[PDB]
Amino acid sequence: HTSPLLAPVRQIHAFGDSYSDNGESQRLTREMLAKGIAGAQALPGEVYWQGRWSNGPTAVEVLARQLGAQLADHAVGGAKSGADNYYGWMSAYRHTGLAGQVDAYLATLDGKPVDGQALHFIFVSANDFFEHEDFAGEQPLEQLAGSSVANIRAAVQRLGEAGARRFLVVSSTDLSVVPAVVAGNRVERAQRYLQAVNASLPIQLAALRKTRGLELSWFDHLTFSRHLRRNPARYGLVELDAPCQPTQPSVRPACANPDQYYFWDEWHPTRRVHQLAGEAMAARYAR
Repeated sequence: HTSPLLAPVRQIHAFGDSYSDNGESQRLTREMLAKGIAGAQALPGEVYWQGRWSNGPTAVEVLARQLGAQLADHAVGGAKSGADNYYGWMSAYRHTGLAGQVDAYLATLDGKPVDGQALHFIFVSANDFFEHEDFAGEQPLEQLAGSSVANIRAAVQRLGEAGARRFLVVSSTDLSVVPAVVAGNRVERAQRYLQAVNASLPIQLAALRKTRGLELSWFDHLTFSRHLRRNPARYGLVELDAPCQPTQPSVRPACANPDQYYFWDEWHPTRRVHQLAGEAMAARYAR
């Protein structure tokens, strides 16, 4: 039997990576290019919709629309669970990982109170994995997962300490079906990493929830994606594995029917999957 719905939400503060970013990596990289910072590149790029790493709004944007909430989206494409970003060249300019986004949010508050009604949405860890695999991290994956789990738990603790009361923490996504991961022959490594994160993190967050009297909801994005991919026609999906918009090794023409595709590029879901994700996230809350 389902539980009672959670109380309504009128403000979201979102923290995370390219699965949430609604314009920050574009703002920041435009700024860094204006200033000639070393190694700066225009992100996300020309084949993306309005600075999102997709062809439409991210899940958290749809969540906020569903719930009737305003959204302050702090997420930065590339963000890791710690201080920094998949893009190493950002570090000298700004710490845009989850820990840096939390630092910057608390610094903006003047010492002024956290909104105890706002939902603090956290969705990160993919880039921990992508950076480890793309640049030959040597940390065993089990230790990398441990680090991601500790980093997310510390972010919840630090936001809670400052006065946050309501959380929604997204699990790892199914990195094992990401087209870049398939092409790198890294399906088993992604499986092992995401299973470790998703087994450990909810145990840690529930202990924190209880200690600090928080409301903290866990969104299992792996169960979400497995249900969609097992029954694609129910949602109007046709192509689960090919990127609609290939970028590697070069940019090719977008597919004719993007709403029938799971993946936009080699890492990111399409607007359709973000819409279904945001609707699924919204299901635990009253409007």
